[PDB]
Amino acid sequence: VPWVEKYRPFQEEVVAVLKKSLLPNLLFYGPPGTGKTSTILAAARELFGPELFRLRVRGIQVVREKVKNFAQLTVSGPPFKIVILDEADSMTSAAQAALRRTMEKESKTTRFCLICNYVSRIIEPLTSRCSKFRFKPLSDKIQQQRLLDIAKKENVKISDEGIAYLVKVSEGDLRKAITFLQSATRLTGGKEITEKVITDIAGVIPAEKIDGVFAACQSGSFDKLEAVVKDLIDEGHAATQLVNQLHDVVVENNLSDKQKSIITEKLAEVDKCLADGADEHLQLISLCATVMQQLSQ
Amino acid sequence: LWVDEFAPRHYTELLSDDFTNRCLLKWLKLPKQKVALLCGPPGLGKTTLAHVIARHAGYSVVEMNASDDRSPEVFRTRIEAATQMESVLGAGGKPNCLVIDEID
Amino acid sequence: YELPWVEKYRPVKLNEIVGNEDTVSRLEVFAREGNVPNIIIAGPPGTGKTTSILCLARALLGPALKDAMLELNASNDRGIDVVRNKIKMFAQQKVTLPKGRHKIIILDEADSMTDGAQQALRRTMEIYSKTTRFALACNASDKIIEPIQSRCAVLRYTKLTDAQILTRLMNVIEKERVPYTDDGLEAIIFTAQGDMRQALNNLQSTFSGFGFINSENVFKVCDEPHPLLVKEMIQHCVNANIDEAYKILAHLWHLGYSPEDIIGNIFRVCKTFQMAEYLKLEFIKEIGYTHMKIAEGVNSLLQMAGLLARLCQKTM
Amino acid sequence: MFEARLVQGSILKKVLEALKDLINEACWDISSSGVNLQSMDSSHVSLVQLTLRSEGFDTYRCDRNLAMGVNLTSMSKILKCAGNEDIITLRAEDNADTLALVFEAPNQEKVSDYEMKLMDLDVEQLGIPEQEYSCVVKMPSGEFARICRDLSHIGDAVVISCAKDGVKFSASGELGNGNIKLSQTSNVDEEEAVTIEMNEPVQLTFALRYLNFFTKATPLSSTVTLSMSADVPLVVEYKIADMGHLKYYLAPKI
Amino acid sequence: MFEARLVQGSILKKVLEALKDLINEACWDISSSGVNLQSMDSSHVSLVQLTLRSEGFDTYRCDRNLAMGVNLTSMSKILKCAGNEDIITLRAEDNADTLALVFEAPNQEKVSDYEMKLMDLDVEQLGIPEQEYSCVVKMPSGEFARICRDLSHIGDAVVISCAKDGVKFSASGELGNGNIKLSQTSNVDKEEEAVTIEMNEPVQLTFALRYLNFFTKATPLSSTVTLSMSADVPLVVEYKIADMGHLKYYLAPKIED
Amino acid sequence: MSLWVDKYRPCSLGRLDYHKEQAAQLRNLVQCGDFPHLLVYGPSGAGKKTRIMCILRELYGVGVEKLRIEHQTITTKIEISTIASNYHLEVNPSDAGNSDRVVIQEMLKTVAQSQQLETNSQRDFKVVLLTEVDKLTKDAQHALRRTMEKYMSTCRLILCCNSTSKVIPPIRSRCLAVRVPAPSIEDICHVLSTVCKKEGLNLPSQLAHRLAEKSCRNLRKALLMCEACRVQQYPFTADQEIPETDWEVYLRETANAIVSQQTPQRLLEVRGRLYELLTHCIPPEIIMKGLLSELLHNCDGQLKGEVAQMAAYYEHRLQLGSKAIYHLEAFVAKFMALYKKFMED
Amino acid sequence: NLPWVEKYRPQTLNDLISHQDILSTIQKFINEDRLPHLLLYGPPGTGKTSTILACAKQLYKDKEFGSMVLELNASDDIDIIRGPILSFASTRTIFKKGFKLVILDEADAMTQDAQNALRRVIEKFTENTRFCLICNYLSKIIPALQSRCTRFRFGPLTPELMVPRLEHVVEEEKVDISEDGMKALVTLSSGDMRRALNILQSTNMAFGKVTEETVYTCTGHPLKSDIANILDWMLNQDFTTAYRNITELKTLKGLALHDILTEIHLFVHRVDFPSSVRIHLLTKMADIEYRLSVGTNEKIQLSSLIAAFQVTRDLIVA
Ligand SMILES: Nc1ncnc2c1ncn2[C@@H]1O[C@H](COP(=O)(O)OP(=O)(O)OP(=O)(O)O)[C@@H](O)[C@H]1O
Ligand SMILES: Nc1ncnc2c1ncn2[C@@H]1O[C@H](COP(=O)(O)OP(=O)(O)OP(=O)(O)O)[C@@H](O)[C@H]1O
Ligand SMILES: Nc1ncnc2c1ncn2[C@@H]1O[C@H](COP(=O)(O)OP(=O)(O)OP(=O)(O)O)[C@@H](O)[C@H]1O
Ligand SMILES: Nc1ncnc2c1ncn2[C@@H]1O[C@H](COP(=O)(O)OP(=O)(O)O)[C@@H](O)[C@H]1O
Ligand SMILES: [Mg+2]
Ligand SMILES: [Mg+2]
Repeated sequence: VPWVEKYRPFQEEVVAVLKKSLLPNLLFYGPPGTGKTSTILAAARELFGPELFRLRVRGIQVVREKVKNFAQLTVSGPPFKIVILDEADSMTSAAQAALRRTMEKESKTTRFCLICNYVSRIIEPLTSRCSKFRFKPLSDKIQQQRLLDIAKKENVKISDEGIAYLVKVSEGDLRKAITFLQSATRLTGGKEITEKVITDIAGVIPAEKIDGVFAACQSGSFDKLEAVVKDLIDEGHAATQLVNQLHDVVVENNLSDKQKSIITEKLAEVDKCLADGADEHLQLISLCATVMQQLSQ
Repeated sequence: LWVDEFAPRHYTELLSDDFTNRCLLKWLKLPKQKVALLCGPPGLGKTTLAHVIARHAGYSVVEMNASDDRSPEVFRTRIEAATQMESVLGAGGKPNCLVIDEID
Repeated sequence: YELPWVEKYRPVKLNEIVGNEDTVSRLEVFAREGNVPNIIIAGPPGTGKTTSILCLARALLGPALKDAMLELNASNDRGIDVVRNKIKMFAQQKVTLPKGRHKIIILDEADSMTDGAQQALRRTMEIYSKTTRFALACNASDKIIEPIQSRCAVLRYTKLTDAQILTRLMNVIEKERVPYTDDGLEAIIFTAQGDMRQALNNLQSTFSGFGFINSENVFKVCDEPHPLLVKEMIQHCVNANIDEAYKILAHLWHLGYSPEDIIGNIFRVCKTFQMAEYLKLEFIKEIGYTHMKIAEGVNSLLQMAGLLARLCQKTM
Repeated sequence: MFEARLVQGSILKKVLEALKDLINEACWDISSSGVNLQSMDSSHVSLVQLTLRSEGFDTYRCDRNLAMGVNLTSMSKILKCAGNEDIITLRAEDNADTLALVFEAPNQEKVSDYEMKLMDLDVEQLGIPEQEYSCVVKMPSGEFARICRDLSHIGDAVVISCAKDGVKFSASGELGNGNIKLSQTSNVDEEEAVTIEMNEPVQLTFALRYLNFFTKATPLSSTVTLSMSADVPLVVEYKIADMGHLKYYLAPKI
Repeated sequence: MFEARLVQGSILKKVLEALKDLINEACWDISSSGVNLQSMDSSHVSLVQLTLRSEGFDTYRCDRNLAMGVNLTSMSKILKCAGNEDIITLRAEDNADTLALVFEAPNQEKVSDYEMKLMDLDVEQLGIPEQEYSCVVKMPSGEFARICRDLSHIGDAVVISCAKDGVKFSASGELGNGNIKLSQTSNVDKEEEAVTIEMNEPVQLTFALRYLNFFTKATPLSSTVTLSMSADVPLVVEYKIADMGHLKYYLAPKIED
Repeated sequence: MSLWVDKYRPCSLGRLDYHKEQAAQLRNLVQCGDFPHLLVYGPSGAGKKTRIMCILRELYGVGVEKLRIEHQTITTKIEISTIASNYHLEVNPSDAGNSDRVVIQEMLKTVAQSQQLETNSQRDFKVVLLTEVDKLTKDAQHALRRTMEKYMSTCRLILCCNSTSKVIPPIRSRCLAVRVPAPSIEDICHVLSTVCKKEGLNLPSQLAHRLAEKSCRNLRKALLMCEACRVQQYPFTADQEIPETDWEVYLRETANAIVSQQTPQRLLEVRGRLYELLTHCIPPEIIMKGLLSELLHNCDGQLKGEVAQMAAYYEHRLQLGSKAIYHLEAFVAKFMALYKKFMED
Repeated sequence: NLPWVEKYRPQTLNDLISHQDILSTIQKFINEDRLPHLLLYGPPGTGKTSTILACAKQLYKDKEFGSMVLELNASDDIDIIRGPILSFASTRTIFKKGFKLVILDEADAMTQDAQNALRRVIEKFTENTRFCLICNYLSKIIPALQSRCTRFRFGPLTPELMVPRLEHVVEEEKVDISEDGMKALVTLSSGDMRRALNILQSTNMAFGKVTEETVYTCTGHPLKSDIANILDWMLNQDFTTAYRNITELKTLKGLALHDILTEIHLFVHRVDFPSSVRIHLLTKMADIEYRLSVGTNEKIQLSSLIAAFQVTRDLIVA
């Protein structure tokens, strides 16, 4: 059994306004660990009572037709049933448009409470046709205490700074540190979870590699850039991770405003190219060439 | 029209510089191959090749296309009869030749 | 009630078709000689392909047109079985005709049937060609399979020149005695985009809406991003005056036009805008890239602003 | 112009239904002697002979012999619309493209008319030699149909053994094999009198799929005729009351 | 608390199956005067109206009017579970939540009961007006089904023309042309086979044969079917139920060229 | 059992020659219960297949090595060839074209159903192995992750890909990443020496270094090249003429031709060379990378950055487009223009 | 209770707003029987469907309305064209006389071959059947198909002609609304009446009061003050502190980079930049907005936006 589902849980207020409706379509977003599904399940249980159960929902035609089969059915009488469709952002744009159409001609009997990662889900039901709700992620301190408790109960040998590193590599959301810790303790056998094990599990590039990349860029010899990029690719590090880490480094250094601007713009172009599936090695070579050209002046 | 009227009747109506009609007859006599194939650019008279070969050898001719629904069961119906059945005629015309068109 | 002008003044003979003159003459020659081969018609919509095919069939078959002609459209079922059952049995159907006449099968919107349907149609075309001929019509010639085009006389049609459009429209005006003005004629021609059907429909709608035909009424009923304003848009882009171009773009956007309409009309204006050929090609390529971005979902006003900026920077 | 009339219209429906499976495109040889049909498959596996004598029909008028191609499926769909007691009248012109056939109820105040379209089919028929078959078998049509139906399940091929004492029907397949033997009867009933004329014992094998098609003529006559020789394709003939005959030809297996 | 006991339950099955092919769901305008159904075609071309008079039931106990709406297919499917000689009794609560279908064997203790899930439908009264028709045809149901299914092979449309002497059904299609002429029954003792034709002026209308094939599904209900038709008015097909009511059908004529 | 590449491939995790720490971690993971889905990735010729085979060897018995040819069909119908064993199935679904999603779904269904047929002698699940996951389409990857959630209890998935750039985050968010770096020069030297020594031969250190650096840290390349130079001449010398694949030489000659003369006729000749390259089904990205690598050997230091940026931009355009030659030709032309400008100024 | 979008949907021609010329033209066509096939297109939620329903109900009484108007939606799907549509168009009326009517909502969703089939059906029975095609994008319509019908463009609702309609809802649904709350309700609606009603109902449900800050928080749209602060930070603060401030604000209020980028676009055109600087900024912001669509990392794009602005500072000062 995964530990994420074992311990997955602030926003109990929104349940009251749902029960006050005695109904715009609900849209719940935010980091996945914010307990949105648990929140909507509890709200449905409170509103409809134990004796009334409800459907939960990968294809689009099948989903929409199933919506017709359910919503077409009458109810004992409470008047409106609210449809879930979690993982809404995973749906394709055409699927989301068809789901938007399915939202109409069924609002007279059923309603919808979509769950997704925010802006990734398309516009026309996002704008109007839905009552949006944001679920704030837990504070870093509270997450640190929670992971400390998880380590203590699951007798995981990890230090507090290890917990801080783990919650850092799980930027802005929970249940990623939890599964990272579970994978780490199962790979290590529970003997010890060092920070480098977490670095390898999360795919983070060691900071020494970034320092070497910057040193090669500062050197001013293209051969060193070629060698270091070849070595970095040979290590198997994803180019997106290198772009992200080097972006985080650059934005808070003491480089000039012009240099920082040029490097960040090149980083954005490289990230866009990598999004389209361009070759990692060529993009990294170009980015490092730009970094040289900025740092060699 | 004209093409049928001036279509080849015997082996004497073949044209020169053709290596197909001059070498298909050796295989289609009774060295033990099962199926044939068509290759090369068009315009070589490959459609009338087997017909003329059968006419010269006295064998019968059968030809099909995609004009009928090409279900596998329909394939069995069209081909098993044409292969495994003799002819309702004199013994001379009993052997048959088969052609499949528009395989794709 | 009265028929729509697109049908009330549909040409009934090949003599009154203002399309591609050489192809029309070739069709007349085929009608006279009789033994027409299988013909395929491709080109822009509404240039007269359907009218030409119907007139050819009527001339060839005459009184026998009722039972010697089979017509299928996208409104009918043209599935894999229909071509195997209706088309094949009709081809086998016995019809007595004069020596130069053949049974004509007309498949308008020929680009619409699937690959399998056309593959099946191949042999039926080939076998019964001694007594049956096919008259295909489509907008995109690439959609019909290569063997079909190989065993047919492909007849290209083109967008009709503005002179032909003007002649047909003036003939209709004389028929209807509709008041007009040169600006209205230019506007209706511009809205036509070489399409007789579009031109006649727009002219009839304009006359119904307002009677007298002028540019103002034409653009009122045929609402679109006004070509003049787009002309000042592109002119400002040439002069690198980004601010004025944005002013026009923001006015158009506040008018509520969708970005797709704005970009299409911009490109259409870039057709005939008098300006350097190399720079015009640069503008066309940039507009094409922006239209890529628009068509794939990114249709914000910011995209049109970026288009204006890049056009300004093309001239440096 | 041709015209004919058949009081017992059920005959036309039955002959038509039994023939439509074998042949979908057949040409009809209208003659003063009567109606003659002979259609032959493209693979030349089998031949069917249909002859309706002119005097068989209640009335008949063939001004001159004329051929006219006919789709069998279209006729089967048309003829099903006629009741079994209906009287069928056929009509055509010298070279008309349409066949005019009329279904008349037995004076039951109902007249049904149809005008079928014809094909461009002009395959001129080829004659078939007559031969005195080595073995001739006459035996009930229903029994033969049942034998073909049963053996078809076991295998696609049937072995026919001809002997003076009795005929033998044999087939083999993956599920096994089975044999059926019909001894020469002692004049039982008279349609049940399985009669065998055996000049020389003969062995041949045939595809059962075609034989299953041949059995669809069973409603025409309670009795069927089987005759074959070593080199002669099998003949299966149904006597159509007195209208004429319907003869089935099938080539043997290699 | 609706209650309606029907001795001859096999009728209800025939009523439902005659509608399941044409109408998927309908509202039963249940009143103390009887049961009425009037549902219109999905493609909006045709229309069907149904009336079941209260006096025909063994016992009718509709204390208050109901506007009950069920699924025709689902209701029919349960009806096949009822025997042709079983007494069928429908029952609804004080509110129309679920439908109680009671199947009782005529002479043995076996009793079966079913409950149906209901439907919410927004329907309106449709203005079916009573007019005299220029042509009224009364012919056997089996004969009408025969004619409709025969010409269906010919083509998808049938031309119906009537005269004083008889009615002519004409059709044309890809495989040929055919027409059936049915003259008025001169003298037959009983109407069950007699073709009675009443007409004022000659009429000629064309109808799609797909629907007419749908319409013929009600033939088992009654031995005879009455066809009402006039110029520029939809064909009216009515089946007379035995001392119970009628099943009236309506279909707009096709466009002439 | 003839070629050195397969003959000396280790069977178990414990007998690995490099990344032994990762081998120990994998052994601990397989030893403890609740085996999760794996996402193994790294450069080609690093040992991903070897590592996965050793993971299977530890997870099941030695019978996993007894692979069997399997052929399966899918609905639309498409027939594909697969490799399986009596505990696992291996398939490259990307070879089925754009119909990869349906074949993934069907194969997972079949494996899930079959595992319940007493395929539980050691583990309560089967292993579905997918190679070149990066070539899968986005909808195919969505179906993959959905089915992985669907049948987690009855089967496990192991994914192998050269890079994680084309893998959707939802798949990466639910699989355990196993990064397998390319072995260092020294590691390749030892494994080459170990193969050389166990075969009864002698590999000088300088030759091992030349092989390692020339192999570009691809162990399969190193082993092939070592065996080739052995069969060419056993008495290895420091100046051994180590051979290399023809297409690398052809690409190098193409780049030399580009450098030699910046004229449109030479441009057409280079286009012919590019047709020859693409004909042999070498990926366009490989051609671009090799062309850039050899070009930089000739360009001046002040010019290399522009060339690298141009190469990256044109490769990205090629990825967006469909006609590979268009963008490769454009990059070649742009390089010739720039090099002509700079040499002539 | 019932959501206000349909609870206050227009029911007669008088309830419609800002389209009085279009309504007058359609009314004239109806009265004079010259009603042609109708092509209505515009931004979503401007009352096109309500307009055509009002016209039909004016022409057709509810007793015969169901039997003479076939309302359909295209997204419910070619069989629709050859099935119910063809069957309805291929017969005349049941009870009344005159032309029938077919309304095809979301017509732009049909494929091109389906549009050709619909065009053939429409031309075949133009005499006794009229088609109303409703779509959002005119460009999605086959040029041959749109050459059979008159095109009407339903523009977005201008504020002063849509404010009174909201005021009626406020008087009906007792919710206190401020002047700035009303102005923000109009601004976020952007001419969309359905959007305005949905935002109003969601705001009332969330807090029971309608105010600019309340509605902006409810919809998540960034405030003008926030955009001004972001612009000031990029133009003045150095790169590191500007990035920190923008990231902090974005994560605090849950802003989306798309809305942010649109608002700085508007401000850039509002402020008086030098021409070349404005061109550079527009090119950049367009490039970033393109990058967001494919699904890139949002932090890098935000820093790229800052970079695009940070370059101009030295250029602008000089
Ligand atoms: N050797 C030949 N002698 C006489 N006529 C020939 C010869 N070869 C070809 N022809 C003629 O050339 C024409 C080609 O006919 P046919 O259909 O056999 O050609 P094909 O090459 O098989 O077809 P395709 O070009 O369509 O692939 C016919 O008119 C045929 O009579
Ligand atoms: N050359 C022409 N001269 C006059 N009128 C024309 C001409 N071409 C087209 N038209 C008008 O346009 C109408 C539509 O033409 P038609 O149906 O033949 O179009 P088409 O080119 O076949 O296009 P599509 O296949 O897209 O419908 C005609 O009925 C006629 O009124
Ligand atoms: N002009 C208007 N006057 C009053 N209310 C309006 C108007 N336009 C839209 N609405 C409101 O918005 C709701 C949605 O309108 P409707 O769906 O008919 O618009 P539409 O422009 O045809 O859009 P769509 O194509 O998205 O359906 C209506 O029910 C009504 O409450
Ligand atoms: N530890 C090792 N010892 C010896 N040979 C190895 C070792 N690891 C890998 N190899 C060899 O290197 C080759 C790499 O092949 P493969 O696993 O396909 O690489 P990848 O999967 O990383 O592309 C294998 O054929 C194997 O023989
Ligand atoms: Mg046309
Ligand atoms: Mg609407």
